[PDB]
Amino acid sequence: LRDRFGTYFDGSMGAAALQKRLESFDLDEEAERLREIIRTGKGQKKTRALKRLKVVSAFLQTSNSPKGMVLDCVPVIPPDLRPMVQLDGGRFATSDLNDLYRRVINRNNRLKRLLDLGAPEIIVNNEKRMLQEAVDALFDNGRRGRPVTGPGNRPLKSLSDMLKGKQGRFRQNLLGKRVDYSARSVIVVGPQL
Amino acid sequence: FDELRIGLATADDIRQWSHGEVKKPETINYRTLKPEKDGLFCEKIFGPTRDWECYCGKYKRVRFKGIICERCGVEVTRAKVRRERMGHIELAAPVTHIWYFKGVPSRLGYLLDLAPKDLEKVIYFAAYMITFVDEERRTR
Amino acid sequence: KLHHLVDDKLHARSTGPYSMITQQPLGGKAQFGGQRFGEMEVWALEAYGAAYALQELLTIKSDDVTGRVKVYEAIVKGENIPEPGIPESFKVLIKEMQSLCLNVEVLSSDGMSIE
Amino acid sequence: ATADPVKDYLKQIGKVPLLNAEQEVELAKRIEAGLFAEDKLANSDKLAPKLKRELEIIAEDGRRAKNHLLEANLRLVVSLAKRYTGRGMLFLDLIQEGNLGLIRAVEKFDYTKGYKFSTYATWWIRQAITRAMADQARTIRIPVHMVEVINKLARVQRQMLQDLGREPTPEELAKELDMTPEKVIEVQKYGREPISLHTPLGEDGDSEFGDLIEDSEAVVPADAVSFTLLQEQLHSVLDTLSEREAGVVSMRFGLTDGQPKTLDEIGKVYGVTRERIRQIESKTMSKLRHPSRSQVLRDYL
Amino acid sequence: LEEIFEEISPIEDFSGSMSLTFRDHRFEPPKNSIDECKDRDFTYAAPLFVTAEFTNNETGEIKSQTVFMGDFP
Amino acid sequence: IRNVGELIQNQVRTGLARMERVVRERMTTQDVEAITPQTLINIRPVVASIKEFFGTSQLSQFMDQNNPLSGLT
Ligand SMILES: [Zn+2]
Repeated sequence: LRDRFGTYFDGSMGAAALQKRLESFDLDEEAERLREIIRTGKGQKKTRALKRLKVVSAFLQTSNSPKGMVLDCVPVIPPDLRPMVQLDGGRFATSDLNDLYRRVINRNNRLKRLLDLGAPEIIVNNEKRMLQEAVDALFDNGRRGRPVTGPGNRPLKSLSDMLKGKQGRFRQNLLGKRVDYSARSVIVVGPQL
Repeated sequence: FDELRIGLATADDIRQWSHGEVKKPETINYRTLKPEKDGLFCEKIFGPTRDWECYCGKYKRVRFKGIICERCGVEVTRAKVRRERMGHIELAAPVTHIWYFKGVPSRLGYLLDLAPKDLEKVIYFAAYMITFVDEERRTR
Repeated sequence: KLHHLVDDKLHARSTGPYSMITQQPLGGKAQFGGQRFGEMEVWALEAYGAAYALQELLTIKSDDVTGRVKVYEAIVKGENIPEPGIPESFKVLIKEMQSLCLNVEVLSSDGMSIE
Repeated sequence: ATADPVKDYLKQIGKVPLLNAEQEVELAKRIEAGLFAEDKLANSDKLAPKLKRELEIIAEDGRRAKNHLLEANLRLVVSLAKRYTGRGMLFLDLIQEGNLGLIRAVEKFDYTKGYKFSTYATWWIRQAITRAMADQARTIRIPVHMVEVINKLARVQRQMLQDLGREPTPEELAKELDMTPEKVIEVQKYGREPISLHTPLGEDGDSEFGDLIEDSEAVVPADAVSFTLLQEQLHSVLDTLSEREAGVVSMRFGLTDGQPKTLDEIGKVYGVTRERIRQIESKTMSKLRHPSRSQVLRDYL
Repeated sequence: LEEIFEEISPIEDFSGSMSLTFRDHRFEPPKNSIDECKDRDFTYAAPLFVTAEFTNNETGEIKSQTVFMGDFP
Repeated sequence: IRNVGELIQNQVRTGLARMERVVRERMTTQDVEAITPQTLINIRPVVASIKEFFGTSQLSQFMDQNNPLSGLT
């Protein structure tokens, strides 16, 4: 398609294509056309158009643009919240976020180096895919296929995993906290009290 | 404390939050046990490991706080600032947030009328897209 | 004679070690650990309507770094207990959710809020 | 696009024509032809446009030959990366690093050597893989010289265990590398790996290893209140002394500011000499050492 | 132990020229007495040897040599 | 029931399988006439599996010596 004719259709692959699409996406006409479809429509197509209208209108009313879907800069947790604390015995204690951030940084550096020198499309595409997988594992490790097992004994903790579940922050360090000025001991019966 | 407004974090916002840029995967040198430069744990971006103590030896006192030594760039202040300050990583090629995609259609939303298989095959580099066509030019 | 002796079970704590990633007291007896105030405990306290006891049991007695030194100082000096601040775990939560590309902004009714 | 991205990478390698001798020597011939073409194009001297376009075309053909060779040996690197997997680096990451090494080898390979490409490549593939393993495998980065020292120590220690059938003593170990026992201990200690906080504590669900270790930065309330009481008592005791005496001793010991001022530095704002200040400071020390203003401060140490 | 050793057939390369035979396994008395291991923090183990035989059709020779695989708890 | 013998045997078996894989790799990457049973076999997997069993495993449980009956049970 490229060779036989060019300067007419623009194509791409990966998240860059999605960013280009959302940049030029015109949600107002989509909302209008979906309203028209809802006015005269039947079947499950009506429900699909309903969901599409819900999200498109939610984005239209809000001032934030849809391009926030495709992030460009990954934030990094403050170091004290992912402590590499010294441990007695010459050993070390690290959080899995350290490993995940290291992975994304390594892959970003290699991606940059591959782009500096003239490199093939296959290797650079696979490298970009590795970066995508690294970022996805950083935010949510275990949401696609096998998780990033790290040491191999257990899946690594992820940014979302710290914000979810029985052991997550919400239900373990905000609604139920430990407290000073307290005690515990077995109970006996005192009838003279 | 009146309202916790939440929303999509654009690239400009993440840049604004960041006090620097993370360029290396280094954490701590194996001998001096101190955070490295421009990597993870770097004091030039996150904060001083010790109270009012910079990295290069120049300032070790509480008297002259709130200053930036030109040697290593660490801004002398309380060590608690490391818990608050955060950095960012500039990706050479953009990626997609795993949360909004790969899920129920209330978060993905069908914002682009493509099936989840298409997205899975496109964002992970297994198929192409036609981002734009000069259809009027082609017809002309 | 069972091994559930009272000597092993007896534990108490005015103030002791604290955890690192989150500044709440750590658990256990060997490390002077405060007892946990679970979710059902806060539910039961809400059922009484006791809001102030809850406010101290969540802020002054844990999870607030600026408040603990101040309350110990006030108790020792006899001064009345000071106003609790914001907790640390909430700050950890907002910093974490800021790290998922969610600009969680704390705002006031009249523009930006003071914290 | 599926799970386990290495499988999709393997399919992406797909079916490509493996190169026999004459095929690859012809490819290298047109590679150097394109190299000379782009070299001629790079010169500032004027070349008429048609020959320049022909030079660019042969250079593009050389680039296509380059890509053919790269895809041909992608298979080679995957085997080589597998040769090194399981050492803290993900297999696909090792594969990509091997791809980088192969790119280097191709850029530095030519038919002037009377040998196949597969023999010359593996050296550089192993070079890149081992460099990346040293520089990116461990959480605490270890310099490459230190990585080779530790791995040499490890392997010779395994060899000693194999021969003697017992754990080698540190002294026999030290003489083997010819370094001192001190270096042996340092290298043994420098070769560890961090243990993750987010690991089971041993019980079913009793949190994880990150909530059983106390921090050191936490201000102990007992110490803080004791220090505040010390500050108050010290300030009151100084107020007991005369105004000038209290001021000069406080400046000499920075009770108002974190930097104490030495004697002559006290003798500028107060208008007294470097020695007058010395004598009155000594008298203040003598007065404070009196049993009167010492009973309260003794308990504070 | 002998069953698991015999289950492992001699390794054959792609040429099938070479082979390793693990015929017999044997023990030696433990070096550390039970109270000694308990006191000084040692695992109560004993050595376990096995005779490995090297045979190659190309060489047409058999080489026998005992090997030691570590301490057995 | 997988008595203690069978559990330890399974761990020895996986260790010996890893050993077999390693020695097969070595044959694929070694020259003839320089191959002897002593040098080829790598004992790290067997020892590191039988040591990773007795520590960090559910079945190898800490003895409770509260009394002889507790030990028996
Ligand atoms: Zn400095």
